[PDB]
Amino acid sequence: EIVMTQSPATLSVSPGERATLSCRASQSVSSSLAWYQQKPGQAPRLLIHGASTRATGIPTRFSGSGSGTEFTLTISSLQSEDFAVYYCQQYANWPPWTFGQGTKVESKRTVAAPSVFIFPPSDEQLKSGTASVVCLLNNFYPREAKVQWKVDNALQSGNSQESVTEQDSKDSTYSLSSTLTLSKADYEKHKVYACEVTHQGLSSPVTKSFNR
Amino acid sequence: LSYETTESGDTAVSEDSYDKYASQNTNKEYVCDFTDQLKPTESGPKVKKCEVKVNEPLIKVKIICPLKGSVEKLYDNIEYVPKKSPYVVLTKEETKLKEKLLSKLIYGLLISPTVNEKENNFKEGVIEFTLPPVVHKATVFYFICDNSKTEDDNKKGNRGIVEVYVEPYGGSLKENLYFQGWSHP
Amino acid sequence: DVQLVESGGGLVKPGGSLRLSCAASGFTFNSYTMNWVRQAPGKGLEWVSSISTNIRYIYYADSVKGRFTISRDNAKNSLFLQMDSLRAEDTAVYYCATIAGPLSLKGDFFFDSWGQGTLVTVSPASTKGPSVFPLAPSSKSTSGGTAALGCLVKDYFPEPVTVSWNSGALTSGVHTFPAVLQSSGLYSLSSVVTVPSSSLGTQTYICNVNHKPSNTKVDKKVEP
Repeated sequence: EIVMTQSPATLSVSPGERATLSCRASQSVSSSLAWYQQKPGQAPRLLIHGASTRATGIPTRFSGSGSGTEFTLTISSLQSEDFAVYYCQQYANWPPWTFGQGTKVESKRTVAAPSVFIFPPSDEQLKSGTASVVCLLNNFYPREAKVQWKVDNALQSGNSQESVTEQDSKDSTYSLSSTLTLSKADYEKHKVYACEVTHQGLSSPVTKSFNR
Repeated sequence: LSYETTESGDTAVSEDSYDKYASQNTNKEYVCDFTDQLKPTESGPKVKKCEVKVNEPLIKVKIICPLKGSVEKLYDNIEYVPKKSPYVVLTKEETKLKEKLLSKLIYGLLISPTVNEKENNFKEGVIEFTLPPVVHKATVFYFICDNSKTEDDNKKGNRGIVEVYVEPYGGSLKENLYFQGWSHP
Repeated sequence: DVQLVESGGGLVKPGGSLRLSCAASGFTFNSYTMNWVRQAPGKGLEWVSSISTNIRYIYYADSVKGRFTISRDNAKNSLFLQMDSLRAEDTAVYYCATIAGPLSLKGDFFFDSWGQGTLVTVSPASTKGPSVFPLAPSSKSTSGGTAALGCLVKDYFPEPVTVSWNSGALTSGVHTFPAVLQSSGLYSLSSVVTVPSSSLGTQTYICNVNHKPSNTKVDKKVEP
């Protein structure tokens, strides 16, 4: 087992520009390397075998280089199809064939502020003691955002959890949902609920609230 | 005073987890390539066994071993047995590999002394021999490339072994008017 | 038209067993090394098992050997993986994959073609259908004539669910979020859709949630 470290972790680059990815190996693999493309929710697609031999049915913008320890996969002029996670795999010292941990390439676009909505718990959900308040951050970029919950102007830690959508094919944007789930007694005890959003697209951190 | 010596030995570490591999057969050339497979990776040595299986005539067998100091710090304690390979091979009798001669073991076998303008020996990295048209009895013989004493960055190398297993091939004596006798090889 | 159809995935409690199959078509099956590779949710690729064209050289990952068993049927063009004594680490989507040529000591061991995978979930939780709650489009969930409405799919196990709006008539503006598991050990999901606020009363908006592990098909309608 030799480890394959991929670099960088995430790579933000605009479409049309050039993207170079680095795979580094613990011991020499001596040209026994492969590159795979995985768009999200799909199966991996073999891109380059042998570290410079392009596979059949693979675009010419992808190119492989490297020896021993260091390898680079280069996409020269980037297209919309090529936004995916990319994996390097060695097949020199085996078992096992070890993979890299992947490099996500994302579509860089212009900075967009989120549309922030807040959803109070429904009354069918208020039948049980499982009241959950939902804060939606819609169609923003970049995905680095900080949400916080203010209940009667009190910050909460660990009472909420987030989920991000993956990057949208058509407008290169993200969406986030933050769910704060508490008991019905805590819901009816307090009166005002606020979702506080900090983001690059906003000058000041924005707060949206509802009451009862 | 100077003389040819015989030797014994199968392993220097625990076993029964051999990780068998087949040879790479390029249509008449069977190859055991140990260049990337014996580099020191795991803490502790891992035995790796290449398995050549021959049941057809005129199979070339090529075995590649990296050299001592071929790449820096990775092969400083590589050993190969037998030293006179392929003229001397290792055979198993008492679960110990004893040195025997390949020309006695398969009758009529020919070994070219130069593989590719360089000496047919592990001193030049690669050995190579071609099995004859007829082998009458089944034969197993062995080679060892032991990197398991090389240690870089607290990681030890690997003990590779080659097992050549020749099944009987060549057909019956009659209805072979070319290999029969009275005028023939 | 190379096809690799995996089957046999699902939910198993820890210690139990399962058998995955891979039916292949479109190529000469007996001259390809067959492989299983798994992917944990959110994590990278990990190779688990492999079988050569000669059914003698079978290889397992170090963490799974003694538990897993790979097999091959060349006449039916099929590949099998028996998974016994499953631990919690084995929860992953499992991919059937091909390598051209037999398995040697050196050379050209890359994955030529892949299948679409099957999900194997190892957890001591029982299969539970979801509670489906509305998320009403108020005037405090309206930005600029655009208002968002959703449905929250709460407390289901295991994955997946499939959410469609108005039986697939609504495709633009839909964001069904990927699920996240809470501290309870079950999953919660939130599907949202943006819509013009002028047509809010005029057109009804229902969401159709499908949970095939429990066969729970829920149609829920949202209004302020």
